[PDB]
Amino acid sequence: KVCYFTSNGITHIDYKDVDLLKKFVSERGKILPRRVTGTNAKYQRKLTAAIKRARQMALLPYVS
Amino acid sequence: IESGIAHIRSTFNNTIVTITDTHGNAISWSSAGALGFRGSRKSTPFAAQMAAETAAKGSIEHGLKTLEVTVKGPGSGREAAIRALQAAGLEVTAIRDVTPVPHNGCRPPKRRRV
Amino acid sequence: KGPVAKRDVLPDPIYNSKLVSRLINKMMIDGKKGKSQTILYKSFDIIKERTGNDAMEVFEQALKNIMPVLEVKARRVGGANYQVPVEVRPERRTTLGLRWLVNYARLRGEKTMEERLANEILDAANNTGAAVKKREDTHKMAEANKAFA
RNA sequence: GGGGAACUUGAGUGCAGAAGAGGAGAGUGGAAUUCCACGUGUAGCGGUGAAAUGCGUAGAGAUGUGGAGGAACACCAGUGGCGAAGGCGACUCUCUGGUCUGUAACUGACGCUGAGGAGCGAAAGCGUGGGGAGCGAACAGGAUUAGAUACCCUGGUAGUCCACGCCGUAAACGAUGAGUGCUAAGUGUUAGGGGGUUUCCGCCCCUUAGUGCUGCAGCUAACGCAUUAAGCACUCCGCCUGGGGAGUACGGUCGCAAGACUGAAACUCAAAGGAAUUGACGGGGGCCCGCACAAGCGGUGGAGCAUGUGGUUUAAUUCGAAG
Repeated sequence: KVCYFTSNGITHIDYKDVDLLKKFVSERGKILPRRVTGTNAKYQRKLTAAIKRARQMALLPYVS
Repeated sequence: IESGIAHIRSTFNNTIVTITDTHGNAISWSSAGALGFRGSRKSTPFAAQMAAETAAKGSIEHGLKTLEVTVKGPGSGREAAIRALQAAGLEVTAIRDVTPVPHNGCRPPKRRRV
Repeated sequence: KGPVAKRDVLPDPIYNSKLVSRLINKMMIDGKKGKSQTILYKSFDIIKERTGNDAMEVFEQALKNIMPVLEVKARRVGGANYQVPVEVRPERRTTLGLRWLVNYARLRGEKTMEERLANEILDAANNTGAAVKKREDTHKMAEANKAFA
């Protein structure tokens, strides 16, 4: 139920910030769903965009 | 030859067992068909369990103690063989659920009822 | 439906051993009364003669020998009719083993019934008899098809 | 109706934001399947309700490497979003379409619909040139069957992909044409805007536009629809008038072809249909019962005879009975 981005009041991802992307991907590398992250619907799509970009850039593994 | 890796395929018709070295070098292998199961009986957990201890017996005489197991595919042999290993006196240090899960891969074969 | 059972051929309650349990009651599953309680009680004495010990002890020793502990029934699956191993209840054990002794006694064929039966009791006290033969064939069948649970 | 002068709500323009698998082009990347070479590696692997064809001692499958390629973009992913419809999901960039919100600065009725016409229009299909991993019509082999030109198994050509043209069909469906206005609520959810406590979070109240779910009046033959009407009304277009004969025949217009659009008739029937109602039935489901089955005993037919019946036989073999 808790919505991390609107709770801490932060704007768009700024994809370089690789620290929280770990918290938002599973240890397996699977991107966590809304049912567990509790984030807002509008922000989730730009999330998976950011994770996909950094994944292509090899900051996050495709599978761990 | 102290450590190795035991690989077992858990299919719906068979269950293979093979052991290898950390360098990916095989030592010995077994199977339900290797033991003498020919029909659908190869898919039973019992056949895979038997496979487990024949693999263990083919393993000990070369002197390997510690293992960790990779399981492939879904089947009834998932639970039988893994505990059959430690029933055979060996020590398996990890269980790895590695199966080929393509993102899209190739288009699967047709349905079974058309 | 539901489970059901009965007891009969009861010997006396107290100061009763198995030997006199049978010496006054029990078994006799061969036909109507008479030609049993007779053609029996004398089978035991001929083997008192044939063995230098209590003729009862060989009886339940041979019984222990004949007892199975697994067997197999038939189940309809697909088109194979798989043979499924199962266990045996404590009473199913006794009834079926006793049954094997009696029917093989009347199958084997010699001069007469009581010597037939006595010879089988000793051939099952020793582990070389016809009923015991079927016991190990059922057993090897069973754990040859052990896989099926 | 015609003409002249207003006006701004309809309809647009400008201004500030917002969202998106909207479209076209280029490049990029990850897991796999397959193939190949290589190390290790023994005896089967694969497969179905059992099996078999197949692949393996010429060393398979398995397992650790390295390549080669072509197809689709896992979770995110949600009765979510976009698009007029078909449809559109990996990433980046180039170009480019439409929509909503708040405005009130602008024009001042510039609007709706739309036969013919024009363009798009899934999949299969066709033509040319490439490409071909997997899948896979056709086809072969093995199973099942009385038969099996199929259902099942092992292969596998065309296609599936790419570039440019052609066909113009689909249950192209919400089986509901487009536009406008009005008519109880409740409840999710998507993109916003305003306000009340703070310009913290997050609490609530209004508010547009979507996108679902229940539900009044109303409509409905019944189902059911019900501000996303199948309600109340007005404009514009398309379509229907019993079932077959038949979307076939003929003649045209298209298409290279397959075929598509337009579309009779003779003859023939008194039904054909929609929804609901009650039973029956299912190789439908959920329960429960019975010497029903299992678990035991002894039997029937194999022989002789007793008796009844069918057939034949006679002059008659008296008639009745037939799971």
